[PDB]
Amino acid sequence: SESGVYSSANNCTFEYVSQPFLMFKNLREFVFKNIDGYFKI
Amino acid sequence: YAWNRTRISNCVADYSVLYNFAPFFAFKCYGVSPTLCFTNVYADS
Repeated sequence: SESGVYSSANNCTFEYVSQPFLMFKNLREFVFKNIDGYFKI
Repeated sequence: YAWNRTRISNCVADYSVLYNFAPFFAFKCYGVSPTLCFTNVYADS
């Protein structure tokens, strides 16, 4: 019903939030790649 | 070092607003005085 506690974080360099806003079931496919320093989803 | 703000983060850096902020007597650049993408700003004061 509720879970997930983070221990700590520091030296943060990047934050980005809610590109599509959205983020009877669906298949949710993803491809993750890292090209020349750019992380693409 | 007044906190060493890392200005760059990610964002459009418009440097012409600095002339609007205050009258200045010094602006000594070792790069390009009319101002490029630098990846990091590392501003301090």
